[PDB]
Amino acid sequence: VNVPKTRKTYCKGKTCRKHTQHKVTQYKAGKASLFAQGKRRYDRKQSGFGGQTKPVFHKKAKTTKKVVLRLECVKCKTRAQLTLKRCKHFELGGEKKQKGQAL
Amino acid sequence: AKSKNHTAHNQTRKAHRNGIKKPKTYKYPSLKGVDPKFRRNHKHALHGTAKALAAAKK
Amino acid sequence: GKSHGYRSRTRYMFQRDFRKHGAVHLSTYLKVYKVGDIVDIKANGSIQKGMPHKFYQGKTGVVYNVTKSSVGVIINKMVGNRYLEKRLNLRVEHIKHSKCRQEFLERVKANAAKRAEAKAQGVAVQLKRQPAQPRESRIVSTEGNVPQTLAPVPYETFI
Amino acid sequence: ARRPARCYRYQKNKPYPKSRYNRAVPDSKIRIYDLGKKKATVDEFPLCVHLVSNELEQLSSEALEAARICANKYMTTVSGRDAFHLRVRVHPFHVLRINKMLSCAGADRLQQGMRGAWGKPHGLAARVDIGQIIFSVRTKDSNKDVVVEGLRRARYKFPGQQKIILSKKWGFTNLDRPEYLKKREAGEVKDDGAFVKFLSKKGSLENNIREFPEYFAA
Amino acid sequence: KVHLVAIDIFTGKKLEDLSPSTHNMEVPVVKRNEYQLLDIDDGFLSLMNMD
RNA sequence: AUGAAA
RNA sequence: AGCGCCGUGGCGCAGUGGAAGCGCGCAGGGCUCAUAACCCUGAUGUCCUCGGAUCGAAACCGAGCGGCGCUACCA
RNA sequence: GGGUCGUUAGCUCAGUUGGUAGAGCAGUUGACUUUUAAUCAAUUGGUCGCAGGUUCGAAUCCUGCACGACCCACCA
RNA sequence: AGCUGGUUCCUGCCGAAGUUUCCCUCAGGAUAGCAGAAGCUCGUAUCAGUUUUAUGAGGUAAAGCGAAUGAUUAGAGGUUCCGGGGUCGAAAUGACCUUGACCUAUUCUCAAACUUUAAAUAUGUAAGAAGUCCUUGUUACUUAAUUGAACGUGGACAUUUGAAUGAAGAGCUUUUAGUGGGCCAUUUUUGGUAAGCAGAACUGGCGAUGCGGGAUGAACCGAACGUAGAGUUAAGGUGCCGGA
RNA sequence: GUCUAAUUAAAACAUAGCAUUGCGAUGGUCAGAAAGUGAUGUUGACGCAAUGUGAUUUCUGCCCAGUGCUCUGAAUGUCAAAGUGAAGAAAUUCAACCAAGCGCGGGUAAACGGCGGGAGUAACUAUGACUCUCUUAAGGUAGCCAAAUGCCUCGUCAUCUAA
RNA sequence: GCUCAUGGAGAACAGAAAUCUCCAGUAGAACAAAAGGGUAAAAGCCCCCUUGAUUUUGAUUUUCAGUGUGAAUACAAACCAUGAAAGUGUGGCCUAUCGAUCCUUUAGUCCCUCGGAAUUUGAGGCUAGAGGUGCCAGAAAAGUUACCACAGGGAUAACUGGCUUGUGGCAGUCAAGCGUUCAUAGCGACAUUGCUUUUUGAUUCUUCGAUGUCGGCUCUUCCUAUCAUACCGAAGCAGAAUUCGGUAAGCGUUGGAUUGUUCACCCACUAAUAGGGAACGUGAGCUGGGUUUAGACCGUCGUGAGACAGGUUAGUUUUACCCUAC
RNA sequence: GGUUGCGGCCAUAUCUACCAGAAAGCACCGUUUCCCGUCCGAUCAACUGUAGUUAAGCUGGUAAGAGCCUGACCGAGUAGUGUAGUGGGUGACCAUACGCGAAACUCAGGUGCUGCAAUCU
Ligand SMILES: C[C@@H]1C[C@@H]([C@H](O)CC2CC(=O)NC(=O)C2)C(=O)[C@@H](C)C1
Ligand SMILES: [Zn+2]
Repeated sequence: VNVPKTRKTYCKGKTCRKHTQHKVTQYKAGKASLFAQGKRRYDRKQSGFGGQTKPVFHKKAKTTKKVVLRLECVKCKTRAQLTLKRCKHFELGGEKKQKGQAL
Repeated sequence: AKSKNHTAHNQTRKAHRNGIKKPKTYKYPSLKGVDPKFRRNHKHALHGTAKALAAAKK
Repeated sequence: GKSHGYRSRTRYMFQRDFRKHGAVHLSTYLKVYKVGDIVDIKANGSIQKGMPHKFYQGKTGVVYNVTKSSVGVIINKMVGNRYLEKRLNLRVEHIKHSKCRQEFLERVKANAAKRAEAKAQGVAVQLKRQPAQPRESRIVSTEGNVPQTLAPVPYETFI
Repeated sequence: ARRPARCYRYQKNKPYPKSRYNRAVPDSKIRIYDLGKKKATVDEFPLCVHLVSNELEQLSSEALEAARICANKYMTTVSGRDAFHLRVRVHPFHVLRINKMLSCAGADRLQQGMRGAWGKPHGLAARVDIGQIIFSVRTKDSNKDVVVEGLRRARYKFPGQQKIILSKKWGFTNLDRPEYLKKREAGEVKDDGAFVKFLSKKGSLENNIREFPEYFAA
Repeated sequence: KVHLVAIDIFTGKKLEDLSPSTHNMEVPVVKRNEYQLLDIDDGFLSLMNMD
């Protein structure tokens, strides 16, 4: 699959509230902070004797993730997310699909 | 040790005991699902006609 | 696996027709629909938008709502032990009127005409329908119409 | 080395024909459907005799085959290969399934039984009813008792109560004798290699006169 | 349960394992690709594609 | 490296 | 009986949708008195058969045929 | 005791799934040689174990019929 | 302990389910259904396991295949710039003969996953008062438009207020038990050689149900139960056992 | 010689003998809650500890790729805490560094254990010393057998038998 | 804006198949795929412009508890595209292509809180999405036990019994042929109708708070589909010997070798050495070879504990005095 | 009645082969500067309505026409099917009673009708 690098879409930014041009980029899940309450509770919960205390997941089936975008309005920078289907191969650098060509 | 997978036996006796009551139909039904444009105009029109009838008999 | 889809066991049902494939004629669109109108439901498989479910194929309902290219319809549906009201946002290609209701309205205005004539003369309308009552005596003649005696036929193989 | 026809006799189950779904069958042993002088003509063989059924059953290609051979053997023995035309009138398209178990003592440990009941093909069969003719023949009255002897033998090979009938018809037509004869001393007929083409009162007079000329030259 | 023996391929090293026949075992998405050959510098294979 | 029988 | 694998040159064994690799064997030439080995050369593969999909298959999915393998326990 | 496979030139082996038996070995003759051997060429041989349908018509379609080659055959 | 076993007096009234969905769920539960009890609003109807009239929808039976798709038998008559070839001959889109193709109309047989057609039975809806007609009020909706739409004012339209029949009261809620192993018969029907086999569809029954007949029997036929009496019958029978 | 007392006394265990492994006392093996504790040990490699095999005779083949055991460290691999540095107002973050071990590379089979298929060919035919090829860490060597191991199998030949 | 597949007729190279042109062409093509519907100035092919695959949240349908998830339908308020315009457009022509809580993370609000008052980091919140549970309404998870235990189970197996009888076995119909000649003395292929329950399956009704489980020995009784014996008929019966068939189950049907054996195979006698049933007769009648616990050996399988209707060896066989029958 | 435009139902309207066509109207047709699109003024855009022709299109008629449609006192009350039966039969199956009721075939007929507006001897 392929997508362009810029897209005309609504920007609910409180002065646009209309279609502006949006630079697209991917969404990366973001590095995890320590000192978040789950991690703190987890370090305490695993602290000491008792062994593993929370489950841990292995029964994996999905060979794909949903791909997700960030849409930065060029004027307001009101970012925005919107999600797409599942794709094995993904690409933003789009060499267009020229129909009238050979093999 | 297999089992009986499915059957509709006796369900209609069970239903027709105290069964298939028609839904109570009512005057002045729900104006949900109705075109909201029409809902809105209908509101304002009823306000107008209530005012008019009260002014005809005040 | 067991397969139960929106358009399952529907092949011959949304088969359009013989010698009627392609587009739709225009009275389907020029017809009119109002609240309280009773309507029939047959589905045009050539119009894959606004369709009903095969349950509602060949059924009947009442209008409650009207929009650009579509109409609201109420139906009653047996679910276990009760009839449930079900609301459909259908397309007029799948809608049509109920001529039963049309003829009922015509009977109504004719009944009113009879009541008017009987207000004019006091002449005992008897408005109500009545069944095919049993028939009355008569005398059938025989002239040019003598009874031909008939009797059974023997067994012939007919091969 | 086959299973009994009593096991595969009645129409217990719907028609399972050859198709793009089965795709894989054991071909018949019968392949012939016409015997004798099939290139004979209509007035050549006026008499037509039948063999019908009073059951509603399935008939195997093997019985069809053996009965074909018995009747044709009798006829081609006594009255020669070119004194008659025999025609079978039921084609076996149906197919017969078998859940092949084992024929050992010790299959207990691996049989698994009725899990996997859907059987594979192991033959064919026909499907007949009351009056649906099984065999027909066209010949002359001199050859009559010869051919009905043949049909007697074929009865003895097929199961059930099958009947023989001497038709009121001229050859394999759906036409009766005197109507054929008035037509044929008239000119509405035009012989094919075996069968005949008739004159319609409908359509192109030009084609009719291109054909059937004597009828116009009444 | 299944005894499995497979050769690690970038090394040439045998790998023997065993695990029940019904448990899930991982597979990669390996694919081979042809490539042309150009003037070889130090060990980097000097290759190219049609485009 | 081998080289048929008299 | 159920399930799984495999059918590539004369032989053996590789082969990955844009289209067959290697060795040994074969042939020709040269050296040799002659054959070997040796040096220079060339060729050979309905890719088990049918059908299908594909713009196009040895490959990819059915049909069949064959050579094998695995199953076969508690009684 | 059955289920399968096959029984082709004097020998062996393809055979063609339907109309013609082909290859090899062997033998006879020829070439070769001082004569032989091997090597080259050529003919010889074929109902393919007994009857059926019969493709017009049949070894090979397959029905049975005598030879063999395999796989199977209480039970707790 | 989701498993086995046992679970103490009488009578009266009503009276089941073994099915749906989810559960490491399949010997169990939750949920909905089935059933009881408490009643509540009203007082003969906003109903009916029903028919008729009218109107629709279905694509199963049956039928057809000289109608589509697919399969299929046999002939004939043709086109060979036309597949194979045999011949005349040097050959010639030259001539002839034969043979598989293709074309033509004809013929025999078929289809759960083919069909023009197309039932029976089952199934939806309407048969009025919350209605019909006339007039004009409203609106930010709609219209080119005091045009339409929706809801209304006022008035008129009665006894036949809009077919039949019946209604034993109609409607409404709350709460809760037990159950969630099901089986037999007719008819349709899938698997299977077939099965007192396995499995679905409709209805009725057994379970939970005795009585009379089938000698005998869970289910069949007849008929369903307070205690008694009198008569008459059912199904089945009337030689004797055995009432006739 | 010993065992399953109260269903198995045997081919099982043991045994002598063979072989291997660890250990030089600041130790090996083992114990113990610990301890100024302990067994071997009132001992010292012809010894203590742990294994296998099982008299004598003869003989012990090929495989260190796998799994284990073990020896390297010469290494930009990985690399915890403590510790160091930078940033920051600090929490804190990032970076570097990096023990053993793992990884890397060697050894080891009287350690666990393993020890292949396919074609063609000889002047009768059959067979195949021979040759070719795929592949393995290497392909079962000496020797032994339908033996307590051999499905097919009541294997084929002989003998014992009238069978 | 065009109209596809295919066929026919032409055009050098060029042929069956290269590109071009004309005629027919109701779809016999194509629409990402599975299959089915649907579609011919289109939904197919080409061309032009675009990003409605957007935002707000609600309603509705399907599965259905009228819960969720998923998918879809029709609208309102916005912002947009395309077009001359009507109009169409909230992903793919329709039918499938997917995922809760806690946690983590990102976007929005730049809003709330950090509870003695403030600022700033940081943390925690609200709205909306993702990271994934495929056992797909979603636990975090390898084996063995013949040393075994327990609660139960005839809802569920292994014997017997029962229905069924494919298969096993037995008997018929018909008669191409064989039989020197001749279908039937005797056999009788291809086809077909039945029977039996002595096999083996299939099923799981009874039986899991136990019906003592192969064989032999012993011993009786029964069926006949009669091996022999009695009487008879037919013959390709000269005689002898033999074969087929009828009434017939009265009477009899062995000894041994090997094997646990049923069975089989041999030896020999024999008048003949027929088949079967009785809970696959019979264990308070035997035995205990075998099978069938625990010990042990081999082989193969397994990393291993351990497995093998694979082989071998060793391994407790209880009570009748009651009723009935006798 | 004819013709044109916009049409409803979408074959009685289609298809094939021929025959005819007053007027008028359509159409064929003539031209390329202009907007416009094409490999090409062939298609499409624009101009004149002049040059000319009703040959073709278009309209209608013919065809023992193919096809379509309708009807049958044709087939057929058949096939199938609902309900009942201590009905028959070994069974497959069938008949009877109360009921519903096809298709194919056979024969006969028909071959577009019609709305709004404008126009033509
Ligand atoms: C699988 C991984 C984690 C998973 C989640 O943490 C799993 C469990 C955590 C737990 O212990 N109890 C729960 O309620 C859910 C989740 O949300 C997924 C998207 C991503
Ligand atoms: Zn913005």
